[PDB]
Formats: sequence, structure tokens, C-alpha cells
Amino acid sequence: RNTLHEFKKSAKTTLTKEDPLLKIKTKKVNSADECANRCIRNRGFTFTCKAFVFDKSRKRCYWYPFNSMSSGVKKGFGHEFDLYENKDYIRNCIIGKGGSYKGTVSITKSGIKCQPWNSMIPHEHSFLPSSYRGKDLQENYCRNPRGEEGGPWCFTSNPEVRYEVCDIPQCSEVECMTANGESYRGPMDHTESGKTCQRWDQQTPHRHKFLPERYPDKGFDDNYCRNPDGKPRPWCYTLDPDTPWEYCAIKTCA
Repeated sequence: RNTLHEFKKSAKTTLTKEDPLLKIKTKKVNSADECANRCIRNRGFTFTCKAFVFDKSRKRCYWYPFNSMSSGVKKGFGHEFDLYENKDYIRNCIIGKGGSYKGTVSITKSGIKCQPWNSMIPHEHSFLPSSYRGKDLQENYCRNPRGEEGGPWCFTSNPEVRYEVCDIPQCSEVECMTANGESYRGPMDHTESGKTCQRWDQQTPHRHKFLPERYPDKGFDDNYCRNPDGKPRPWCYTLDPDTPWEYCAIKTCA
């Protein structure tokens, strides 16, 4: 299995609020991917895991309920640590239907302040968080708890408009490309047929010559679509063992 690709790596970094010790669940493991799975599946947690640090030497990983952007939390440094923040919480963009969007946009297309989900004012409604556990209906952030076609949306703070889609750019269009896209550096991580890009720093399921350390110019972070070798457009090794690689379909700057 695999979930490490769901995460945004920031090397030699770690996290800390400062609070009176505070519960920070920890456990020895073999790999970072092992931390990943536990994190996204939340098994044995009294809370939701947004990020986690892995200690490459001690081979321990620590699970956090917040991330580098959370309310008052300092970062740091550590030669032997790596921080892995879930992409669902930090991206400023959507893959397709936006079922997994957990960023912090709280404004509709037409620009209305969203109504908080813990509220029935102005609009009465069934989407209490209690019923949509793990869909993160917090504050008044746009969400898409049922994975429907409109993408993320929210109840509106205008009595007249009950709900409305939030205009969140698609990861394929936020940073746009140009020429053969050798300069593309945007955050798209899925291929044209919808397959999921394998992380450049990994050699599995596909072995490949592109070690990020040997290629400081190409932007081989995480699993983002890139074009190091001058194809007609950016591309990625996939997570399907049956397809070594595949083009990504990034929107051009028009």
C-alpha cells in the first residue's frame, strides 16, 4: 500500500506549539510511509491527524493534530527530521470534484461570507459535523461532504441565497504552463487519465534516474508534474505498476 504521496514534505523541519507537554502520540516504525498510513487512516487516534514528523535516525514518528499554518505554532529545524503535512489541508486548489478540500476559503463565487456549519442561522440544515465526521465541517470553510459535481460550497450568510459553490481553482489551472512547460512548477499531482503521480524521491513502483539531489534545477518536490527531460508537456511516473509514466494535463497561460 501507499499514502506518502498524499503528503507535502518539508525537509529538516519539525513542529511544536509549546503547550504544557500536551498529548503528542508517538510510536517507533520502520518507514515514513508507515507513519503516513496510520495518519490518514486515523486508527487509534482521539483526534484528526493533519501532519506528522518522521525521525530518520531514531526511526520514531510523531503525530500532530495541526500543521505549519495552524493557529500559533512555530516550526523549527532538525537535521534528522522531516515534516509531512497532509495536502488536503494546505493546498489552495482542487482535484476535480473537490471532495477532499480542507483548505480555508470561506467565500462563495459571488463573494458572500459563508455561514458556519455549527449554525442554523441564517439557514437550517442537516450538515452538522457530528453527522459528517471526517469531512471537516469546521468554521465556515467551503467543503464538499458528499463528493457531488458542484465542487466545494457552503451555506451562505445571506438569508436569500441558501448555498453556493466556492470558486476554488483546479490544481491544473492555478499555476499555468507555457511553451513545453519545462518551467512549470505548480502543484498538480495527477496524470491526464487521472492516475496519481509517484513521488520523485521514491523508486517504487517505478525505478527511475531522477534523484532530486542530482537535479536541483528541475523542481522534483513531492510528486508534482514536471518536465525535466523536455517532452512536449509535464509528466510523472504513476502509481499504477502497469503504466511507468504519463502526461499531466496542465492549463496553458492564455
